[PDB]
Amino acid sequence: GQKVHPNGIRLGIVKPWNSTWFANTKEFADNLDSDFKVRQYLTKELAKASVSRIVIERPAKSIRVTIHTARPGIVIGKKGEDVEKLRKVVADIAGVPAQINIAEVRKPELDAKLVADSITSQLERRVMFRRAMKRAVQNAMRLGAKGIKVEVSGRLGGAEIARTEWYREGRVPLHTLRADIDYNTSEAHTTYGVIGVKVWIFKGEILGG
Amino acid sequence: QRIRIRLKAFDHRLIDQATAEIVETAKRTGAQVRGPIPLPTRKERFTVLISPHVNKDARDQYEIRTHLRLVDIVEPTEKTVDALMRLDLAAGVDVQISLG
Amino acid sequence: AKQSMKAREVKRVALADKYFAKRAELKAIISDVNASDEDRWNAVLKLQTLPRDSSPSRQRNRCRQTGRPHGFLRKFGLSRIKVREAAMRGEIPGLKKASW
Amino acid sequence: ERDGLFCARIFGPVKDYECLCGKYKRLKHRGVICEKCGVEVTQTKVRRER
Amino acid sequence: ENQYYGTGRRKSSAARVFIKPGNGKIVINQRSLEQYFGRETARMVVRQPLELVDMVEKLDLYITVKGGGISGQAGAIRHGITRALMEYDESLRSELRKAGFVTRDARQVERKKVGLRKARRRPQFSKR
RNA sequence: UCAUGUUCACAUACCAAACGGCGCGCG
RNA sequence: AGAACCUUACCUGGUCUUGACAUCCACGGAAGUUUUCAGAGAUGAGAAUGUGCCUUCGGGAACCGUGAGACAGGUGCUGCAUGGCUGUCGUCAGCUCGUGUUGUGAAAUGUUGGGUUAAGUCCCGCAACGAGCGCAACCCUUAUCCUUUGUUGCCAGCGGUCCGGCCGGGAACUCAAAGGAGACUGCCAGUGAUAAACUGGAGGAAGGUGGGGAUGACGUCAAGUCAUCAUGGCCCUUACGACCAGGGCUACACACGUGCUACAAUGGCGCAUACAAAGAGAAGCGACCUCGCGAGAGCAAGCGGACCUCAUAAAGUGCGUCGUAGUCCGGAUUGGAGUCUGCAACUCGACUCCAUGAAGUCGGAAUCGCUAGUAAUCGUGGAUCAGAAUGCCACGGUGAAUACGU
Ligand SMILES: [Mg+2]
Ligand SMILES: [Mg+2]
Ligand SMILES: [Mg+2]
Ligand SMILES: [Mg+2]
Ligand SMILES: [Mg+2]
Ligand SMILES: [Mg+2]
Ligand SMILES: [Mg+2]
Ligand SMILES: [Mg+2]
Ligand SMILES: [Mg+2]
Ligand SMILES: [Mg+2]
Ligand SMILES: [Mg+2]
Ligand SMILES: [Mg+2]
Ligand SMILES: [Mg+2]
Ligand SMILES: [Mg+2]
Ligand SMILES: [Mg+2]
Ligand SMILES: [Mg+2]
Ligand SMILES: [Mg+2]
Ligand SMILES: [Mg+2]
Ligand SMILES: [Mg+2]
Ligand SMILES: [Mg+2]
Ligand SMILES: [Mg+2]
Ligand SMILES: [Mg+2]
Ligand SMILES: [Mg+2]
Ligand SMILES: [Mg+2]
Ligand SMILES: [Mg+2]
Ligand SMILES: [Mg+2]
Ligand SMILES: [Mg+2]
Ligand SMILES: [Mg+2]
Ligand SMILES: [Mg+2]
Ligand SMILES: [Mg+2]
Ligand SMILES: [Mg+2]
Ligand SMILES: [Mg+2]
Ligand SMILES: [Mg+2]
Ligand SMILES: [Mg+2]
Ligand SMILES: [Mg+2]
Ligand SMILES: [Mg+2]
Ligand SMILES: [Mg+2]
Ligand SMILES: [Mg+2]
Ligand SMILES: [Mg+2]
Ligand SMILES: [Mg+2]
Ligand SMILES: [Mg+2]
Ligand SMILES: [Mg+2]
Ligand SMILES: [Mg+2]
Ligand SMILES: [Mg+2]
Ligand SMILES: [Mg+2]
Ligand SMILES: [Mg+2]
Ligand SMILES: [Mg+2]
Ligand SMILES: [Mg+2]
Ligand SMILES: [Mg+2]
Ligand SMILES: [Mg+2]
Ligand SMILES: [Mg+2]
Ligand SMILES: [Mg+2]
Ligand SMILES: [Mg+2]
Ligand SMILES: [Mg+2]
Ligand SMILES: [Zn+2]
Repeated sequence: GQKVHPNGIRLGIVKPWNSTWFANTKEFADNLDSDFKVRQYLTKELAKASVSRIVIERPAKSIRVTIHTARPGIVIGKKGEDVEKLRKVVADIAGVPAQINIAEVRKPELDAKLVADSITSQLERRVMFRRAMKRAVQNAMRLGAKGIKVEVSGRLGGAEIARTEWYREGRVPLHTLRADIDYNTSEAHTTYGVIGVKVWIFKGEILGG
Repeated sequence: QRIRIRLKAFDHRLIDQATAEIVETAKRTGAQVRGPIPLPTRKERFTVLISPHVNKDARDQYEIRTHLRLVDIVEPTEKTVDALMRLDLAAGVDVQISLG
Repeated sequence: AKQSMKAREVKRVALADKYFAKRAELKAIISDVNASDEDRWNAVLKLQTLPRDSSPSRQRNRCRQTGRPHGFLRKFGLSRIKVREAAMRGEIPGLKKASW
Repeated sequence: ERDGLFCARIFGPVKDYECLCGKYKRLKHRGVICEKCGVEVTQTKVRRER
Repeated sequence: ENQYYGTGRRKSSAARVFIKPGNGKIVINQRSLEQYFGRETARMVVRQPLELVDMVEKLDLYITVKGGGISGQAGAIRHGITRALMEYDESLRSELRKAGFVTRDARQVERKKVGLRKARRRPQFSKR
């Protein structure tokens, strides 16, 4: 019953775009490729620093990255040694002057991407999938999500038959376009294969737009 | 010798914000900007197959909408031209200042 | 796509970039109605001599991520599946689902 | 005003450890020279030295 | 004189009707009614409102119409004329509405749908 | 009036004010 | 969403083996350049030009070459090990939970009953009371109006005119977007359990979800995809990896699916002539003029575009002809001549011209779509793309028949 992607169905309405720049068709593909590169590099580097959302925004032949992250202190390092290194590598990849900004995620128990990452990490290091998932749901509800759903899928506990299990708490109105549903995915590369994690977090119902 | 400014953006709210800002700059700096005229939006539609392999009728139709705004300023003064040059706009809105 | 396939594509692109001026010159000579028959013949033979992968019509557009040689879209430089993934995540600015 | 008696690319940047054209604002870029205006990103302390 | 205006619209047509007292003249894009619409149905439809509200030998009409084709354009003109008449008199709303001319006919064209050969025709089906 | 359907196989389970005159005054 | 080469994964032959693609060292060399012979090419041998950016200068980094291995590589197998993505029942109205109660228990009840609704929609009842995912709404588009603004768009009223909105101008109108208003069974009468609703009518551009889209519950089919990608296991590693030229994927006794074009006069042909919408464009769209029967060629404005180009809508309308013929229907097929793209159109492109002029006279059993701007019919555009659509995705023109009923 394949469901529409909640972010993509909500862009414009309640949700913003991650990349926010204009380009004509001459420069569009190149810009997209560069963004892909920068995002890939940044994720590879800052896998341990908990990174929720890279937001690329290029004006005037210059790139401005904005890393939404749970631990700024770890992204910045002391005196900004690592941010500076990152900035320069991003600049080389793009081919323009770079500028990195860092947005601090205060509640990473409500940030879907972060939650998914945590669950996947636990799965990889062989925690009980069910336990990890339950903990994730409880924590989000405790922090004050209006609702949360978590789904894990495939070869759970190294079982020969794959199956998907999911827990829901509160309300998660997926068909409501004005519903602020944060959503993301991750993949646990276990010894028996890939295990997919999806996480929906209903923050509330935005009425402004 | 009027300065023409073409604003192009994917978001319409942003284009409105930019154009209003430009208008404010002109009207403050003493100039006769004609008006923020909305040119037509380009709805560039794309249609892709959603399945990784067969099933042809399963498809998604996306579209990018480019919004246009023509703002002309009549009589370029010193203050006006220099102000225009100084003022940098929002990143997500491509501006094109054609003098003539 | 295979690594080899991707490499082949890059090689073709590089060759095309290299030999563009020369090939254009030869073609112009061959086309030119106001030109000698012997010269034209020589030009045709020279063009044959040049490497085949210098010809732009040799290089296939492939997804810039996966290398997929079908379902390509020039504006994005990506095959349909990757375009969809990016669009849903919000990676392609301005793009969203279209209805009318 | 650039190439005047204060031009940040002649003498050095005004902001503490960050550049004038705005392109770079972190110690990682320390010692790069931009190509928007041409300033060197470095210690603003050296603006009194050069 | 007074010049009473009305915008007509139908399928993709858009008429500009300028009513003016006088003889029963119709000018559609600097052409006679018969010249422009060399069609009986079209002519009938553009006349129709005037015949209903006895002003056929009473009014000039300067028209300009853009878009659509013959039938749509005629419909648009009819709508415009009725609107203009209402502007001019405003007592005629009842007769005109009863006739059914005040209603803007909102039928346009159903878009073509992925999967479908047309708006609704699906391609021919088989079991085997 | 409507017969039939081969075998075996079902997963999950506790970043803090700056520099010069002119003065008056204190010492 | 496009196989001549490429693509390409297949075959044949020719070749390579730390490798086409990475990191790592070692040490010899700036990169790059320019040509030559042999070769189908992959390459293998040569001959020339440069031999440079930055060093605290014991050299580095950009970039080749050679040697060692660790490794690379695999469009190899398993979709019945998987993620992700998708079809499907089905845009069907359903699927559950907490607590309570009932039952030894699987379970039940809620979630049935009376009505009503497109709807588990709503009201009423009721050992249930609540909640969730679905319905609905929120989103896009279309139909009416209003405010704002007016070029590249508009021309109502003014003067001018080369009678062209073309130029002074105007901001009215169309239109262009942005923001508002509007439709809610809101008002009226009746029916109805003092109901939810239903039947009509009033106004209104729109009336009962206004039209159309997006939106696809829990799940089903060990459904589809290991060849987009990723990925567990397995397998190959002087070869199931890599490079090349040529061929194949376009074969043809035959069988089926989906289409196009027809069998004609509601038509073919000729001449004149009207009315669209939506798109695309810089290694691009290409005007004008000249040449060519034509496809096209030469020159060459413009224009990242409400400006310029693609770009002449066609069906229609008028006049003529044909007069029911295998025809002035039909265009397959083949011969000759060409054009363009392209290193290259033999296999195997598209198109043009001249010739040719098959079958086919409305299609057996059977079977499909469609309820309204729909079907039918007519053209137009786009993606992919050097070239290569009758397919796909969009756009407008004309515009029906019928629905008694289950
Ligand atoms: Mg699924
Ligand atoms: Mg879907
Ligand atoms: Mg690969
Ligand atoms: Mg090609
Ligand atoms: Mg006139
Ligand atoms: Mg089928
Ligand atoms: Mg038997
Ligand atoms: Mg049986
Ligand atoms: Mg057995
Ligand atoms: Mg081939
Ligand atoms: Mg390997
Ligand atoms: Mg492999
Ligand atoms: Mg493998
Ligand atoms: Mg399966
Ligand atoms: Mg699967
Ligand atoms: Mg299979
Ligand atoms: Mg198996
Ligand atoms: Mg219960
Ligand atoms: Mg039920
Ligand atoms: Mg029950
Ligand atoms: Mg009931
Ligand atoms: Mg409900
Ligand atoms: Mg009940
Ligand atoms: Mg709904
Ligand atoms: Mg409308
Ligand atoms: Mg006028
Ligand atoms: Mg009425
Ligand atoms: Mg009514
Ligand atoms: Mg199977
Ligand atoms: Mg595998
Ligand atoms: Mg396979
Ligand atoms: Mg293999
Ligand atoms: Mg080959
Ligand atoms: Mg071939
Ligand atoms: Mg084939
Ligand atoms: Mg059949
Ligand atoms: Mg057929
Ligand atoms: Mg047909
Ligand atoms: Mg004929
Ligand atoms: Mg015909
Ligand atoms: Mg001629
Ligand atoms: Mg355009
Ligand atoms: Mg065309
Ligand atoms: Mg005709
Ligand atoms: Mg005739
Ligand atoms: Mg016969
Ligand atoms: Mg006959
Ligand atoms: Mg028939
Ligand atoms: Mg229906
Ligand atoms: Mg058609
Ligand atoms: Mg195409
Ligand atoms: Mg093409
Ligand atoms: Mg298709
Ligand atoms: Mg149509
Ligand atoms: Zn800078």
